Amino acid sequence: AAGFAIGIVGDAGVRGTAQQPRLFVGMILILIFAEVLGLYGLIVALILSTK
Amino acid sequence: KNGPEYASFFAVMGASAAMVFSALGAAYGTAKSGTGIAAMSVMRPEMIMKSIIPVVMAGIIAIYGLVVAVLIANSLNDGISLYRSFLQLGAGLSVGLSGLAAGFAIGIVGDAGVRGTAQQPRLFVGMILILIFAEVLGLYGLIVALILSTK
Amino acid sequence: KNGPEYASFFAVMGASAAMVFSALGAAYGTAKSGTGIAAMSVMRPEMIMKSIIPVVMAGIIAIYGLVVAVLIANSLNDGISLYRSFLQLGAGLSVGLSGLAAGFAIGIVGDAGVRGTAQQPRLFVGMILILIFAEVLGLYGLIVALILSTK
Amino acid sequence: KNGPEYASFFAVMGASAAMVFSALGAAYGTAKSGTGIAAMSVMRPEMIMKSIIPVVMAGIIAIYGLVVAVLIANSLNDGISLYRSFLQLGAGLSVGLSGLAAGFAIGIVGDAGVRGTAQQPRLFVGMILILIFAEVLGLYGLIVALILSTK
Amino acid sequence: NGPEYASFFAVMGASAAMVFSALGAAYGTAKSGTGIAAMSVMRPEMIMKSIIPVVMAGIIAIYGLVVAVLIANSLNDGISLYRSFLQLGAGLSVGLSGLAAGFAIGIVGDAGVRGTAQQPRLFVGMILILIFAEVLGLYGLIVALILSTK
Amino acid sequence: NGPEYASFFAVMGASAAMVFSALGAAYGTAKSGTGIAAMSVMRPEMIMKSIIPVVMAGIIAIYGLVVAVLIANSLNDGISLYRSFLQLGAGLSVGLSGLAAGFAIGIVGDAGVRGTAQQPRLFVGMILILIFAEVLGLYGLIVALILSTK
Amino acid sequence: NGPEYASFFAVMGASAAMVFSALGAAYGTAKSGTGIAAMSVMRPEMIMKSIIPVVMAGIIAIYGLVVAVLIANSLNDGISLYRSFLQLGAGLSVGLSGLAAGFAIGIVGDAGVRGTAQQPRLFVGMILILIFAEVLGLYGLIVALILSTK
Amino acid sequence: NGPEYASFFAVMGASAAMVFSALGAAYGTAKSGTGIAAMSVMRPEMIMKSIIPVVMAGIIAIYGLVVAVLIANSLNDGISLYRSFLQLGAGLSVGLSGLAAGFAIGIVGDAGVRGTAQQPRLFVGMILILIFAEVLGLYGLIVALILSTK
Amino acid sequence: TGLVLLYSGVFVAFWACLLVVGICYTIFDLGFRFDVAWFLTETSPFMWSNLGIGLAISLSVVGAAWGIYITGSSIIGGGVKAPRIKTKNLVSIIFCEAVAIYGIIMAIVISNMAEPFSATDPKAIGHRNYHAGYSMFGAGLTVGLSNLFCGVCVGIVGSGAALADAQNPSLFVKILIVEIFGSAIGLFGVIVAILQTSRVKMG
Amino acid sequence: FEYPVVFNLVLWIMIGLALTLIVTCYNIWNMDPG
Amino acid sequence: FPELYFNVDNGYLEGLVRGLKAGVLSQADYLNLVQCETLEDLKLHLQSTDYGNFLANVSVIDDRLKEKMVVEFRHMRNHAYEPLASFLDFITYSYMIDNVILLITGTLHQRSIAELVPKCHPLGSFEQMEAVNIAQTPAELYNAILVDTPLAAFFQDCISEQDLDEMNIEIIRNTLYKAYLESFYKFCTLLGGTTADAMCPILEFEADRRAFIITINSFGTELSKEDRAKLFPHCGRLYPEGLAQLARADDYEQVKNVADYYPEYKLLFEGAKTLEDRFFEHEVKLNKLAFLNQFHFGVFYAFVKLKEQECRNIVWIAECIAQRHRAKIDNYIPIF
Amino acid sequence: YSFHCEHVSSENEDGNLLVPDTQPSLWQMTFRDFQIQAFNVTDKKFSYASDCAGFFSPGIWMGLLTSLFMLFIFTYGLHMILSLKTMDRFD
Repeated sequence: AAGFAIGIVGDAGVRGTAQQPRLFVGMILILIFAEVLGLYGLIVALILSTK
Repeated sequence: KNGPEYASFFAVMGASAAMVFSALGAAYGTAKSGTGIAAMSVMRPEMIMKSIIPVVMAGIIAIYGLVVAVLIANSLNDGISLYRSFLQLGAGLSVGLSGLAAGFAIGIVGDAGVRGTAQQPRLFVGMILILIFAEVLGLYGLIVALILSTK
Repeated sequence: KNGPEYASFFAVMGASAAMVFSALGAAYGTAKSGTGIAAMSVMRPEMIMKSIIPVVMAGIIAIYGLVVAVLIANSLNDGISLYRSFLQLGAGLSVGLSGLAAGFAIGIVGDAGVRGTAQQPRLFVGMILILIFAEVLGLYGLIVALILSTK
Repeated sequence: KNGPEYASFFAVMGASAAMVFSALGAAYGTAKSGTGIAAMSVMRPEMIMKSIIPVVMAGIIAIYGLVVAVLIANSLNDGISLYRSFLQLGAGLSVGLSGLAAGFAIGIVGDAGVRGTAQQPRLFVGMILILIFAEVLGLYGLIVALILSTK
Repeated sequence: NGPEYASFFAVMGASAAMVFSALGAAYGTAKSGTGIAAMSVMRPEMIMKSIIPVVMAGIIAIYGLVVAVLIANSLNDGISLYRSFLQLGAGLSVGLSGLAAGFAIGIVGDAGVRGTAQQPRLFVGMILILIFAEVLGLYGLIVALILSTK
Repeated sequence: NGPEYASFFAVMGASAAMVFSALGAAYGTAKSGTGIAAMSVMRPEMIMKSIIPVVMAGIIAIYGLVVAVLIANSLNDGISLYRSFLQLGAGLSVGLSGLAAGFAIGIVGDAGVRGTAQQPRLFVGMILILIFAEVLGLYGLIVALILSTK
Repeated sequence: NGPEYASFFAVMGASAAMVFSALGAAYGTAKSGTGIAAMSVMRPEMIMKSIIPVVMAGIIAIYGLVVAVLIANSLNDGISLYRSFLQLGAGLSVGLSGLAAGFAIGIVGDAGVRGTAQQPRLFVGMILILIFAEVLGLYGLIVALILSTK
Repeated sequence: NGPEYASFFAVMGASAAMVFSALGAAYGTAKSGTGIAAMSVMRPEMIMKSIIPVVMAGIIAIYGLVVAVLIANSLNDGISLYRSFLQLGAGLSVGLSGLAAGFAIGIVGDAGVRGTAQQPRLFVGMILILIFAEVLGLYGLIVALILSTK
Repeated sequence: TGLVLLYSGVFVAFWACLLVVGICYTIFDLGFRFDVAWFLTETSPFMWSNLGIGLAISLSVVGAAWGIYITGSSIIGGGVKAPRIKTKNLVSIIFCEAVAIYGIIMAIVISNMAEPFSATDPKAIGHRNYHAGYSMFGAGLTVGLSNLFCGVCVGIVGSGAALADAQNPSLFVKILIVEIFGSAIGLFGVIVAILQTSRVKMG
Repeated sequence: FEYPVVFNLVLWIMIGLALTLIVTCYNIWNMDPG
Repeated sequence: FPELYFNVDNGYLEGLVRGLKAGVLSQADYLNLVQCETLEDLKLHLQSTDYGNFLANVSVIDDRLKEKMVVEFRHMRNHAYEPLASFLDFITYSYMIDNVILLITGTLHQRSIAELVPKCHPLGSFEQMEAVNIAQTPAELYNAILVDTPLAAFFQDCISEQDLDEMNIEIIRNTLYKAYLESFYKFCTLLGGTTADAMCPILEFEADRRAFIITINSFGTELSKEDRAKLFPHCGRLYPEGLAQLARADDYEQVKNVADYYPEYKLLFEGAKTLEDRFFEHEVKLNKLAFLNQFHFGVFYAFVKLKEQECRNIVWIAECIAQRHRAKIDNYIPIF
Repeated sequence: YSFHCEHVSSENEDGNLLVPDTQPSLWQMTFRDFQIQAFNVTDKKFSYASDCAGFFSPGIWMGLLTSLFMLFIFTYGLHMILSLKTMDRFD
């Protein structure tokens, strides 16, 4: 689910970045929210494996 | 007193489904609204920090599935009863697949809501009102997952 | 008098399916009508507080499913009978899936209504009447769930 | 005298299917015809109250499934025999799939009706006569389910 | 006599003789009768003549009717299992071939009447093909009667 | 004798012999019969000469009927299990290969009559490829007979 | 001796050697038979030259017929389980690879015949690709034999 | 020895190695055979030069042939269950990987011969790509040979 | 197609399980575990009987409501330019509504013959009682599904007759005979349905 | 003794959940960025 | 199987366009308009038909007729949901292509967007996508504006730098129409059943008119045989063989004998009524045949190509009346 | 083969194997494991087992076939509601 969100907004983000570079600071900011979904995947997996 | 050997499978499967199905909701909420930000930023590059409110209200849906995963995984032990174990499975579906619904609804109104904002900035005060009723669906699914897992 | 070990599964699934399927209807009523607000906003931005009547009445379908979710979860005990747990399962399906249908009907007429309301504002006294007929469909699923789960 | 403990599953499932399948059809009649109200009202806005006749005829389909769902839920009891519980499951499918059927019939005819009534007012008495023959099919779902549940 | 569950396969053979023949008579009349109202607007002369594909498809319906009468009267409470399996395949043999005859009729019955509206020389050839579609319904009947009456 | 449910396979061998050969003969009638009407409008001369594929679809129908009435004559209460499987493979092989021959006739039978209206040279070449689409059904028959005698 | 259900698998080897080979033979004849029509409307001289794709699809049919009479003649009441499973894999090998080989013939048959219509130099090249397409059916046959010997 | 049912997995190793490898070699011939007939209209010089993907896909068929006879020669009545699983795992490893190599040869064999007509400098590079698309089946050999011998 | 891939992705998968589940029951010895006798006997004779009463009326009216909306869109479609169709062509609605009568007449009949008992053993539940169970299922199946097919039959012809009458007034009384043979299949449904429930009695 | 009851709640649950993965994973795989 | 649906969505609109078919002037309607002698008497007989009271307020007969078939076509597109609304958009692309070549000419010669509203076909119009209204840039910064229009996918054979006078004005219409006919055939092949055998025979002959009328006017022109090869649509019956022999033609009889391989297109080369008057009567023979089939989308495209024949025929009656030359007045197309 | 079950108890509750003839019986019993063989014993050891367990019991095998029946009714009803697009333009 994390790579699905990074793949979509990473696609349309680098299209608009070449057409306007003001998007580049905003494109990363959505990409962080797309990536920490996998970071919530860790703290359920790590909290389950050590039991 | 004690439960059978196959009992802890359902409580574990409630823990994963609370995290998977909320993340697929948090995926569609971020991805579908993310293209509308890239479509807005070609013509109206000013509303680029104001317009990330769909992608941050889609982020709450992931944290909705996160806390019930830690709620379920901290109650786990061998010999958990089948009455206790089904409650975690009923918890995780009621927060994940309901958060998947709130994840689907946020990304749809987030995408279209920032398309019309490039042609009408008065919509921005009204679009956030729509996103509240989209995001409150995850809040309802959260509190039923807590009232099922606290038992 | 005591029930078997697996008998609590259905009333758990009753509280789950009452919240999942009603949210997916409440998601679609927000999502399909939320694109209708976006196309309306670029032409007639005076009807924005007027046009959020479909998106609030979609949210009633979720709180229809919410109040039966906690009502089923209040009656959960260990070792319930099959007859007592099936009664909450059929109560859950009759409010979630009927709420899913009533969530579908609000989202379509919400999309079609507010787009025609921009081109002609005379529709708003008629559009809001079809949504009431669509909302009361959700209310029909409520009073069958209450007459099932409480007894 | 006492039957199996899982015997009450079917009459409960007959009670839910009387309300799920009736609400799915009645949501189609309000959405498919309610979309046609929006396309009609832009050109001919006078006959807006005149055209909630197919919408209110779809509303009778919803209470067609509600009454039988009340009669089954009042007839539920712990330890009902397999003859008694299955009589209400056959009662539920008789009213449910009929209301799901006649929900489609009012939907498509009421959609095509109010699109044609706006361009010729003579078709109104003709449109309302077809909707009588469509809505009476839901009445055939009652008096077999009312016979089955009373038996 | 036979076992208690033995009558189930005879009952399912009795219904399947009727429903699958009804499906063939459905598409045989609906797909072709669409072409009949299609033909009548540009040439209203052959409207009473070209209703032969919708009446041959009606014979598909009575093909499944007689074997349903043959089987359901031969039923009894607790028949032998060998007699009931024959009535199951008796229903399927006339049913699915009557289902097959309906797809044969409705395609060539629609195709023939469109050429009839363009050139009526086809009408002698079109009715000949509908005979060859009708033996498909006829072949299912004679296998059903030779199976159920054993 | 054998088991009670042994005769169920030989009944299904009788049904699948007919309903698959009927489904093959239907498509060979339908897909070619659509091509008859498209040819007859422009070239109405070759209309009884063009019905060579539709009768060659009809021979697939009688190919199943030979096997079907052969099995119904051999059916009897208490047949052994080895006898009943042989009639199941008989009806399956003459059925589905007849369905293959019915599919192969309809595609090139339609393509032949669409071309013979445009050129009379293909009418000798059309009947060549239809024979190769017919011997597939004949190959199913000769293995159905060798499987039902034993 | 062997079990009662063992003869079912060997019969299934006899049918699947036929109907799977027949489906490839039907598809190869039909897909390449459509290209004969489009070729003939401009180059009617290469009509008899263009029968070589559809006869090589006919080799796939008799490849199935050869194996089918081998499995049917080795059938007997009370064959061993090792005997029957050899015959089931013998039927799947000639049939399904023949289904593949019949698929490869019809694609290059449709492409090559349309290709040799515009330019007759392809005829020595089209027959070369068809040989490699045909021989896949032979590779199924030679492993169908050596499984059926034991 | 082992159980009576053990031969079925070793048969399925023998058959699926010959089905799936010939299923891929058929697609590699058919998809590239379309590419041969497409370039032959403009560029008739490269017909003998361009049948390299067809003969490279022909090795995929004989890749499944060599492992089939090697498995069938190891077939005895009542082999051990450990030995029969090794032949099923070997047959799946060569057939489906050959089905993968049949796919990869077919795509670039189609697209590459579209480009070698317009620019003949691709001819060194196009076959250079096909070596990597052919050795995938060759890796399927040395795992199937090491598994069937154990 | 997106949603068709779901049904065609499950039907291939479910048949692929039931194929390999099928060659693993025979291949060990476990065909005794299959027991189609235990499936038809131990369940109930009421699950078949009460479903047949439900499928009798519900599957008839899902053809009757199917028959209405196909020609009802064609009534009002042609009725815009030619408003005279609304009086003559309502009999096409009636023939696709009289099919629903054939269900409700049958559904009362099948429910009139269902009666309870006390037995719970498939030897105590005699063959007079199990045969009464499946016969309501079979007669309810053939009056429901055949009325579905004749319901869509007269509706499709009814839509064509509504379009043909828009161009010419004299045509509709000639094409009406096609709807009789379509609605005759509904008559052919109920004759089988009473005949399958003639000799039937529960108890 | 609870073998059906396991095949009650393990098979149809894993497939229930298997779908709502795949039908969801399909719905995000080909979206419309246009 | 694809016929018990399609009345869920397109039930009402199908009966609508069948009702508008009855408003087409028949053969007996055509005979009374020949008997007219002035334009005022032409106004009187048209009031007896369905057109009536449209001239209450000879070149005004051209505009007031064709404005009626625009609003009738626009009313049909307002109610088609999703299986048909793209299909009606494909009928407008033939009018958008003739509009955009009219627009790149004034763009090249610096004639601004003021001439756009009165001098374009209202069927394929530009009243949305407002970027095209502002653009005065000489045909290179306007192609970047042009791609915000549904003709974008047809410009994938149109290089932007090839537009600047290296291609002739007429050539770019035909290679856009070549890109248009391949897509509309493939879109009508994606839809299956009754709309795939009643529509694609119309598109085959329409591509074969663009096979013959191109090469019969490409004789004295200085466009080579490879130019007229790629201006042929690769769509119809002539695709693998007839397109090859049409390139090497160079003569009127050399396009006739390649039409003699097909018995449909021969007996139409016996105009020796001219050729395009013989191609028109076969075209309305195919559009009339599309009205036979019922549950299909081809009834709409057959209506528009016949409604343009209605506006064509009445003007030809009026031009023989106003110019008083009614010895060739019988050379119209009697479609019904 | 040899039978084997896990609960062969008396005291009929839903589906226990032993049933007395008269319903208020004085005798009751329970076998929390079980395996019995007759008529084909070899080598003083049991043969292959025939369990009483089963993938399906006749409670779950009617409830499935009715739940799978009206899931299919739902997925016809859900298919139609999932397929009503609206129009794009309004006049």
